[PDB]
Amino acid sequence: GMTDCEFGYIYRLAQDYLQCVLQIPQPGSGPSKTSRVLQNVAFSVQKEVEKNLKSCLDNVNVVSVDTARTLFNQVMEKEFEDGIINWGRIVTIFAFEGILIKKLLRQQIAPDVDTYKEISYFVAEFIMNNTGEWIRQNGGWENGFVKKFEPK
Amino acid sequence: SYVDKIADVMREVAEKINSDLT
Repeated sequence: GMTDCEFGYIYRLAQDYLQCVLQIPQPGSGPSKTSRVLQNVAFSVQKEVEKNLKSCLDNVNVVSVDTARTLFNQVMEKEFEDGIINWGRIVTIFAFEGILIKKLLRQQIAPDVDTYKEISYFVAEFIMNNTGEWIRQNGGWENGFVKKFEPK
Repeated sequence: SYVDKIADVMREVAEKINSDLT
């Protein structure tokens, strides 16, 4: 609906994707149809980005949440600096948080069980404040993203 | 900046996603 561009819905999307990457799906009937569609598209993107940046990312030690946040913020600012917003770019946001959580898993100095919740949070912050208006104008997640990316 | 290299790949993959829908 029109309110799926508010923080709570986006946070759940971001958390859902990291739980998928980390292989800890939470109990219940499963995620929303939005999350289910997003998870395949974002993971396909994640694998391609990991491949195309292997050398670059191997030279970055993501040793803390603060390092992950600062890097996320810098990459996002550069990615969106031309003012353009579209669904492909929004998908890459989810792919990048999956990359960060995988590097944190190998390099975080002080792991905490809630790390993926902290990452999901500042990811949702960025999506809402920097793309939320565009998302809403283009049908939101249910009437925009899912309609375009779900199977035909 | 090393950030630019990451962002460039992100921009490129994003537009491939948009075009690959068709």
